[PDB]
Amino acid sequence: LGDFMDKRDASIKEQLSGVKDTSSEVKQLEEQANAVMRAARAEISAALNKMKKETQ
Amino acid sequence: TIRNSEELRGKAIEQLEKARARLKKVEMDADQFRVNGYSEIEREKMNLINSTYKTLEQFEN
Repeated sequence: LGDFMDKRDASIKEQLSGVKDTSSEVKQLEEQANAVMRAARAEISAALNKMKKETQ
Repeated sequence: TIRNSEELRGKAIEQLEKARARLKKVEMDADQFRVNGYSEIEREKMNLINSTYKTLEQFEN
C-alpha cells in the first residue's frame, strides 16, 4: 500500500512537472520564433540598405 | 498540481514553437524584403544613370 501511495503521488507530481516542463518548452518555442522573425526582417532591411548604398 | 504543470508545458510549447515559427516566417518576410530592396536599388541606380544621360544629351543640345 505504501508503494501504491507513492506511485500515485509520483504519477501526479510527475504530471505536474511535465505540464510545467511543457509550458516552459512552449515559451521557449515562442521566443525562438519571435527572434527568428525579427532576423528575417532586420536582415533583409540591412541587406537592401547596404545594397542600396552600393547601387547609389 | 498535475493539471497545472501539463497546461504550462502544453501552453509553453505551443507558445516556444509558435515563436520560432514566427521567426521562420519573418526570416521569410525579411528574405522577401531583402530581394525587393535589392531590385529597387538596382532600378533606382538605373534611374540615376538613365536620367543623367538624358541631362547630358540636353546639355549637348
